[PDB]
Amino acid sequence: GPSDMYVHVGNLIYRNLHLFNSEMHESILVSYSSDLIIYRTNTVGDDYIPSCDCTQATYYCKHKNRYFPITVTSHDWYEIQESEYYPKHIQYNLLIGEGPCEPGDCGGKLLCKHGVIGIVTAGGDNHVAFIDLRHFHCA
Ligand SMILES: [Zn+2]
Repeated sequence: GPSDMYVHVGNLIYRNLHLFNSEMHESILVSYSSDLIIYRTNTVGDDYIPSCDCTQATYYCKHKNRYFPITVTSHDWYEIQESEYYPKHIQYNLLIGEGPCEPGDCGGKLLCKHGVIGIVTAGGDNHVAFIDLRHFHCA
């Protein structure tokens, strides 16, 4: 659903590594540099990760409990200021754009007209960053 804070495609669940990492040894894929973890699940999800290059997007902002349109820009990597879960660091495979973000917002879905392309991973001042999931799926 629109409010689910993760992506569920077939039997794969995509989530923020910093909010998983507990059963990390049971996961199927981990990208430490991208705050991403993927694992097998027993139910089938209906999300779909496309392989487009869209920048016209929309995302779920948990603390506002609503969706916001957003224009995102790709970044192979980018500096990310310290937080409550990650200290100052460079993160990779990002999508950034302007919009609200507060602690607890990670996992929120970012979608383009084709499907889900990311999940919230970080928030700065007036900007929000997402993991570009298109980079972890075969076309
Ligand atoms: Zn698209």
